[PDB]
Amino acid sequence: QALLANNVENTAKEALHQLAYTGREYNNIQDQIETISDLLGHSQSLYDYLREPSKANLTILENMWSSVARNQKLYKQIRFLDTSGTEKVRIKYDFKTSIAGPSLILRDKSAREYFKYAQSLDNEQISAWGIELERDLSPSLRILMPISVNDVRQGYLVLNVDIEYLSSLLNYSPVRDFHIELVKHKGFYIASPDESRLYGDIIPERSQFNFSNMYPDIWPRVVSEQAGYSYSGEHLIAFSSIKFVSNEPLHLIIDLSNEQLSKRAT
Ligand SMILES: [Mg+2]
Repeated sequence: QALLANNVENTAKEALHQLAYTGREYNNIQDQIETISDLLGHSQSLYDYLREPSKANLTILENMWSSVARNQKLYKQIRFLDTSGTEKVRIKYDFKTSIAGPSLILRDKSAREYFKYAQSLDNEQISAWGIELERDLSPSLRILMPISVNDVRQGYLVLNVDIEYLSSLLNYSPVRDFHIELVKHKGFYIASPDESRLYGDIIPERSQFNFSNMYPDIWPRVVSEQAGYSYSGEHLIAFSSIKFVSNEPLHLIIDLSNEQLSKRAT
């Protein structure tokens, strides 16, 4: 188990360095997310609002959270729901135009599953809920944190991290020309140069786009090992798993076909 092919073994090696780097970047972003959650969780404006919910105390909150959105760029939406799950503050940011602002539409959401999940969470504990889409293509990871003042719960931070954004920010290495795809633990893709294979567990006509079923022999290593590669004699597949805000493993993949293994130089 180790020979080989020289040109192809070199490539994998480089592929693995790339996954080491980009993985580390992901770590940072996720730590950024938790950091921001705490600040947001402790922001003054929030406290002031929490005790005295005027429209003057709101306005300052909103203004504040909107500067965070417009400054951090990676949050599609930032929200406080009360202990009863009513959105009291709902900020949206759009990195295409880069305006952050308060919504006027507030909704009860104590129906939705993720809120109940939110429930079963310790004060100040940050976990991630699944991945969501928009229309009907724009996806977002959803992050949750129960918030309390003097171990007395008050409401819930909910974040929507823009995966389309991260993805175009982390997933292509121009020096090395490697696309890093993102594959969830369930086997479905949430990022790829190839758009048609995305979200097979949301879009039923994509359901065959699952790693366990596209690469039956490799999937198992990807699942149980922290990093490595494998050649199936059609594709070389290099992988390394990280933890991203949940502690659901997320698998970063570099995947090259035989044809692509035509690696020259410029
Ligand atoms: Mg880069």
